[PDB]
Amino acid sequence: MADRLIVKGAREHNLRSVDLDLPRDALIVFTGLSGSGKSSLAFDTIFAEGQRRYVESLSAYARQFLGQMDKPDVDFIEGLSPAVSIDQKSTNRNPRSTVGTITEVYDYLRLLYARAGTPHCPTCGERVARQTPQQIVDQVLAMPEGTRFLVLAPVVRTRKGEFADLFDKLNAQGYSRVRVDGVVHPLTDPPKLKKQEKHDIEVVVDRLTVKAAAKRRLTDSVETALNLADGIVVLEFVDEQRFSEKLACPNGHALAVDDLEPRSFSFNSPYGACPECSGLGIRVPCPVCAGTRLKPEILAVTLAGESKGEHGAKSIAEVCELSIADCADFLNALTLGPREQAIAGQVLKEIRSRLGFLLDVGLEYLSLSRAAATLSGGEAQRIRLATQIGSGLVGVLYVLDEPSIGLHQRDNRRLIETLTRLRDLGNTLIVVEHDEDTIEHADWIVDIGPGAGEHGGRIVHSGPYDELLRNKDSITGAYLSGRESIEIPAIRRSVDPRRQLTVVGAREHNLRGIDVSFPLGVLTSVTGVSGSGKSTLVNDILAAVLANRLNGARQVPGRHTRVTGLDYLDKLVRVDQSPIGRTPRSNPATYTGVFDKIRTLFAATTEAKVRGYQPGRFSFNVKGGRCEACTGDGTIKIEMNFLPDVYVPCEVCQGARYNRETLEVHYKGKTVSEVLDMSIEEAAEFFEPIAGVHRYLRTLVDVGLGYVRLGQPAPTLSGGEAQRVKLASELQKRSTGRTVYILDEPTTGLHFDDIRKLLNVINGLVDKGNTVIVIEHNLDVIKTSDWIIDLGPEGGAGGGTVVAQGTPEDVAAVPASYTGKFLAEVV
Amino acid sequence: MADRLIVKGAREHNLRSVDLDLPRDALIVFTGLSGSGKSSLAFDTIFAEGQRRYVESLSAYARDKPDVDFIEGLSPAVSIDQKSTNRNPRSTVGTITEVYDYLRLLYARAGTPHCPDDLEPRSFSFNSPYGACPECSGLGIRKEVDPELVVPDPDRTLAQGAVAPWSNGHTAEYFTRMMAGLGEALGFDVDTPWRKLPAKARKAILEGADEQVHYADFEGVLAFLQRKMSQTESEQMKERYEGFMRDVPCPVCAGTRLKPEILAVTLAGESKGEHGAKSIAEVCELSIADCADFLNALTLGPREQAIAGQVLKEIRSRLGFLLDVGLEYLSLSRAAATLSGGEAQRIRLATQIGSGLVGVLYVLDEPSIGLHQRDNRRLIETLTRLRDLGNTLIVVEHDEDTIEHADWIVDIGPGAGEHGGRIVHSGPYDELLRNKDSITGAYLSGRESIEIPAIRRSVDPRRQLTVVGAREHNLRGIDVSFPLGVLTSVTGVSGSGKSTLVNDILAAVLANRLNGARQVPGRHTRVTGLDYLDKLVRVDQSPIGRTPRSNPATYTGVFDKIRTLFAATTEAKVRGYQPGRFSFNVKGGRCEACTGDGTIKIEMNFLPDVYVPCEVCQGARYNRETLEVHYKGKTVSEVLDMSIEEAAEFFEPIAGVHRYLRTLVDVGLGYVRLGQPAPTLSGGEAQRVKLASELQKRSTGRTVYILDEPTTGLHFDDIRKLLNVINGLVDKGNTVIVIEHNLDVIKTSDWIIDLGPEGGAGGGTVVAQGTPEDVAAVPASYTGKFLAEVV
DNA sequence: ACATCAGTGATCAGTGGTTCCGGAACCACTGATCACT
DNA sequence: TAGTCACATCAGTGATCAGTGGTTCCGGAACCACTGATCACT
Ligand SMILES: Nc1ncnc2c1ncn2[C@@H]1O[C@H](COP(=O)(O)OP(=O)(O)O)[C@@H](O)[C@H]1O
Ligand SMILES: Nc1ncnc2c1ncn2[C@@H]1O[C@H](COP(=O)(O)OP(=O)(O)O)[C@@H](O)[C@H]1O
Ligand SMILES: [Zn+2]
Ligand SMILES: [Zn+2]
Ligand SMILES: [Zn+2]
Ligand SMILES: [Zn+2]
Ligand SMILES: [Zn+2]
Repeated sequence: MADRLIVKGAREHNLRSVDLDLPRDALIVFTGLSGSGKSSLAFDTIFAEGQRRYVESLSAYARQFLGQMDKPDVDFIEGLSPAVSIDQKSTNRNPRSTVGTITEVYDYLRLLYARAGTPHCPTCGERVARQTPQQIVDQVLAMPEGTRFLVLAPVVRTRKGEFADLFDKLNAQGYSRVRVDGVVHPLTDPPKLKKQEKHDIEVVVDRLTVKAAAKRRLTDSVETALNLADGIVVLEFVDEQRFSEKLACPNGHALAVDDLEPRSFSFNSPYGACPECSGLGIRVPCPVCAGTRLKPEILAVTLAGESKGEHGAKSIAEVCELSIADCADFLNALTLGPREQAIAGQVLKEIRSRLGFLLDVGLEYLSLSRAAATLSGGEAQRIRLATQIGSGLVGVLYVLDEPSIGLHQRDNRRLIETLTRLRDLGNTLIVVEHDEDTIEHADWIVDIGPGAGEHGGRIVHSGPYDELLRNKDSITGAYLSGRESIEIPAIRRSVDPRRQLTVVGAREHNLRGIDVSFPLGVLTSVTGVSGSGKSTLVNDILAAVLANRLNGARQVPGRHTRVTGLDYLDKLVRVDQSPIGRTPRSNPATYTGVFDKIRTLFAATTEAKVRGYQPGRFSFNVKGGRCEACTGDGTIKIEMNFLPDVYVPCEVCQGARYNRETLEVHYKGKTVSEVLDMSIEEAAEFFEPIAGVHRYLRTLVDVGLGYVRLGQPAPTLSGGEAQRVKLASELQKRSTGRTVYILDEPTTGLHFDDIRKLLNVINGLVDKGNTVIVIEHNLDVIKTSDWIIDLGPEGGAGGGTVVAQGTPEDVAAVPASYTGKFLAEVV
Repeated sequence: MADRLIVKGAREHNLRSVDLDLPRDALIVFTGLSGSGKSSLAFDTIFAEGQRRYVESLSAYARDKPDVDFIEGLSPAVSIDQKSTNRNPRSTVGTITEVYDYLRLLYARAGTPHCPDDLEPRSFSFNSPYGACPECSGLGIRKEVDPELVVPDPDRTLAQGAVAPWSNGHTAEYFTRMMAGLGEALGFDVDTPWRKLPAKARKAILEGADEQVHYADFEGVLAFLQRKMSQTESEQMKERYEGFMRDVPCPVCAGTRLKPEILAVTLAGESKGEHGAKSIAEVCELSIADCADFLNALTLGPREQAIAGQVLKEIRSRLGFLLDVGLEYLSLSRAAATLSGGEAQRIRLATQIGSGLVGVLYVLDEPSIGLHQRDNRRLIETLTRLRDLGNTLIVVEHDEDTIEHADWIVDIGPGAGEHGGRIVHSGPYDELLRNKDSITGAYLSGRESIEIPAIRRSVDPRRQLTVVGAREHNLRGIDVSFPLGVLTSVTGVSGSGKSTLVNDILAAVLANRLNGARQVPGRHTRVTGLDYLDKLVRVDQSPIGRTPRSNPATYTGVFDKIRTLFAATTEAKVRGYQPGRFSFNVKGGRCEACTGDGTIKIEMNFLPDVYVPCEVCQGARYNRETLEVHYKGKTVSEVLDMSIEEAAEFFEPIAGVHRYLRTLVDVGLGYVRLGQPAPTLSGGEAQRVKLASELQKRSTGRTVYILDEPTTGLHFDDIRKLLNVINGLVDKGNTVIVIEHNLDVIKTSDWIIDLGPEGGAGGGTVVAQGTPEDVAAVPASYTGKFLAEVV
């Protein structure tokens, strides 16, 4: 029938026509190593194929995307369904759109602020309402019964001019009544008029007081005035009342919002955009934002009536500041009106379903106004997880990245249950996740890339994960199932009371002003369920202050009082998964610092001696070293008439960003193109006489960059490998023990073996007399560190405090943190 | 394991809170009536919600309100309908179906550089210029410019301007200033009429000049037209500006779009066919059928056949799917410029069955449109195999063959109009047989049926139309007879070119000679018999009105009659205001709260609006001021309210309104609300409206009606009502000729002209004609064979 | 007792964006009037 | 085979306007100045 999915012919990088058939509508995992090929095998190729198939079948634009995107690197793919990529691929990074808009609830914010918010004009606080003639005619009831008035049709309001001809025309129609400059005369015998003299021409139409059931004559003259007077009349207390119709404000005033319309409060749209920031929120905030990312008129004046929950009186910015939980609980129960209930029931249902899935993932501490940059990858990953589990399309295919980033252990287990829900839905699941518990908890597991780099990409194991245990060759299989594992260091480097960096007064956001101490020169790790605070505790305060002081920057100090520890460190250098550089001038080889070295060595070639090639001339940055047509990229770009772009290798450059003149020099029997393209593995093997570069390259190989090549582009390598090369380079940069620095979650996409390799690397960094604090939720980071601090019992409400600051074994003994609980479980 | 798809609470128009389950990994058919909601459910709600689901699951890009409580057992929905098609011909059929790409891979595996290797699928893809001819870059037609179209009237001064961008608005004044700059730069006078201008001066005008001239540099209307589509937003503007680009295929490869030298050298080794030197220019020109035939047999050497065999099998399978579709006679070089709705439906069906996605939903429409019955039989086999791929197939098709061949059937809209939109059957269709309330089942069981008329309107050879010398394309100068004064009908196999004959030759000539049309007559030496006719009328499924502004009253013209009727009230007299006052599209009487539209409408792009009665209206779509008149005890709102049949039983002693309502009652679809928006009326309903309107024009029958295949939009009973309409017309003297794949319709038509010995270019001549029985006795038509096995 | 690789740093020597410019006028489609007869 | 006879209007019929739908369209190089190396020195 339809119960299995087959892929055949995965031939790319280390993948060698790798193939596999699996049971559709089950839970399946993809394991292996870093760079083992699973990344592209699952995301780049299989997801590309499925999405391309569905978009071509349906009418997505031209049914296409990237012109078939990648060519099919599978001899045959069968039994498929439209793939769904649950990945950290991308999000909404627009500064105009904050997480409030990204959460598909800015529309609902505007919906509520339209009518629930104060529907009143800013100028006079009068309920914004539009012009109507029916109210004009019905206003006769408002004016007391029997009170004299006049049927005054303002035909020509205040427009002065000698208009005896107009008098004659009005007679030609036939009314016999008129009033000019507020004085009545008969059209039969009107007064004289001059252009200089002001003439307020409101023609009397009929003789009437407030009578009973006089609507016949009333309407007769009244719609007449609504045309002649053009919509306006007055019933004065001639014995006051004005029978006028005005749009927007009833009094003809301007409005912050022209009416009760949600888009009026959309600064991403020009409705709410400031004159001086255009929705960006900057000029230093623009003078008309002052913290609120909205126009001051459209901040609260026309929308202060949001009676959400209790005491509800909110500005658009106020709801923005309402955290996830704050706004969700506010909207859980609120009384704004029956029509509002009818037209916002869908609003409540969408929001509550979204929040239920958000809790199913365990994500509330983020705020509606919280900067989208706070997305930790795992955050947006969980956003999409909730979206797709709520979608409920049964049988759809779903390929998962690793969402554990920014998550706790048993929280991740509960999320694993969340996905097993989708498995039970009949949906097909292919997984990728370093969490062990995720492993051993799937209907099927396929381990790949027996070797990590280009050398290994085959499916070393393919079974119920039992064949992973039976598959000893799978190094990751051995690491996970227990054939081998990382080890706890015998010695936890003792505290250093003298040189200790201690933050005091840290109350930024969730933080409760607690003070946190950290020894310097000995390894340390920080723990806490995501949302606890450590992230901004360091970034916004510790790292921010230390960096802008030691290096004289202007970073945000954060909410803190003081930070001791500066005197013990020569400087701070924040280092994280970031790349080396987006520009073409930034490439592995060039930006690793070996650029000038290779340039000089190539100048030292025998040919370069008989050629006089300057080292800077061996740079593509200068024109001499590069092909000017390529501008330093060694390729030809080809765009044509409304057709996709193509690229070709440049011939003079030979694809090396170095014209043939530069490439002719063949340092050590190798041109610049060669000494770029060869792998980092053979680079460490090579340059043996060159002490510095050889040490750098072998350090890179130890970090595990052998299969990568020095000549690769910067974009071609992941941020994890970028930090790998950065740590390898800084390894030989005279640490002196005082370069105590900071680090983020490094466990991203690392197999246990390379995890332990980097563990040894950081052990060396610590033995250098230094400490690079690490923000890692993982267990082994703590189990190997020698000082540990947990941000309160749990995240958010738990966070902003400390439960065990001291030794890793101290926190292990401490059960106040689940981190210490799992430590007690294992060491 | 949940293997069934359930819908819960579909509410729209006559359809209301529809709940039902279907078996997944099965095949589903739909039945009912026009406007009955069967189509609205199958596509307008089911696939509507499915596409909503996949846009909320659009994992790429930035990711309406289906009026349904819930859905369960869902799968991604695929739309397959005569409507779901586009007008982009550049992507020829081969490229669109991707057949081309796998042939390119085959030829890549067929490395044969010939005496004067180098074979990858990219090098064969004329779509992009690795292989595409150097001159045209694989473009079907050279984008030249027509001097006559650019300048229709040379007598006018160049300053006055002939091209559209030179005429309207401040934009036109800018364009005229740039043209004056071009004149003062190049050296052509700006005010000299093209007639008085030198020919080289006109060519320089149309090619512009270099340099920037006020400043703005222009190089004639060659590339600004190409930029206009990019600049403009709506597709209408770009289509307007693309219409008049001369199409002159490049002679260097003469339509065989690829480098003529490369196709002969790099890949002449292809022995695809009679062991001939199959160049890929030839491959491109090869029709679907012929190209498949020579792709079946070909020797390229042991290595090449070994490394290309799998792609050949893939080609055979997908082209077998296309053959079951029946568009094998269509040629690969064919584009979609003249593509038909049924042809596009077939194209999508073949492409998305070749894609071979298992466990994916498909909503489908009438496959029989522009398809022979045996062809649709093999197509039903194709769809049954598609179902064997574990694919759900929601379908709507009146044709019985598709019916009674699905794992499940659902009949909807027991009534057709607003009254009926609910579910009258859902099951294995055996309980459809049990379900006697199903009108489709009643027709199936013979409760209602149609056949030949008791007598065929006698054909007079004297008063006959004739089409001699019609050779346009598939045609070969055939002289064809058409009885006049009676109902003849054009018939034959699908794609047989009889349509093109009609539209380009028959209809074209008749319209330009009688109705004053100025369209191209194709290629015909002459036509005769116009002396027996006065003015033709070509009618099809097109909707009568695309806006709610127009309504049954406005179209029928009875609207002003009823307005005057209301003016006849004594209250109307005393108020002293015109029938236009009583109108609903009139400024004065239209309440500003709705512009007299009844409910109040305001909405943004994201989600649809909701109807809300207005204080003035309460659904009255009027103003009480006007409604105060109650002519014959009825307000204007009430009069516009009661639908056609109730109005018909009303207005009895009146005359013109009586004729209108009698026409509509005879039509029998009077259920339609008098104020029912034209947009809320199906194409078949609009067709019935059009035939009713023409039924009230006293043409004496001298006129002749030509018609498309109208099965769509008309149920069996709707077709019977239309048959009665045409019967009355022809008894009034009218002539008729209809393209139609329905045996009953043609057997009812008193004469048949069946053209086409073979589909496509194999047709182009009368294979038989005469009474339906006469044409049947001649098996030269397959439709004739069918009219023979019947009767 | 150097080391040719070290070691970064503000300016200076290449990059880095951003765009105005708000609309009615004008013209094509069909309705209705508007005769008109 | 002949001059007077005198008791308006449905329904075309479309022109023709005269409203509605939509048009549409340009100039881009400048302007604001901002931003990653390279010797320099240590
Ligand atoms: N931009 C911000 N706006 C508001 N609150 C923030 C912001 N950044 C951080 N926070 C606060 O810091 C906490 C972040 O916790 P986090 O450090 O991610 O947990 P962990 O310490 O487990 O990594 C949240 O509780 C939040 O209230
Ligand atoms: N101008 C034209 N462009 C393309 N094809 C044409 C043209 N004129 C005639 N034909 C031919 O006429 C055929 C059209 O078939 P058609 O008449 O729609 O089928 P049927 O005979 O069933 O109505 C095409 O197959 C084509 O060979
Ligand atoms: Zn006001
Ligand atoms: Zn602002
Ligand atoms: Zn180059
Ligand atoms: Zn060509
Ligand atoms: Zn209204």
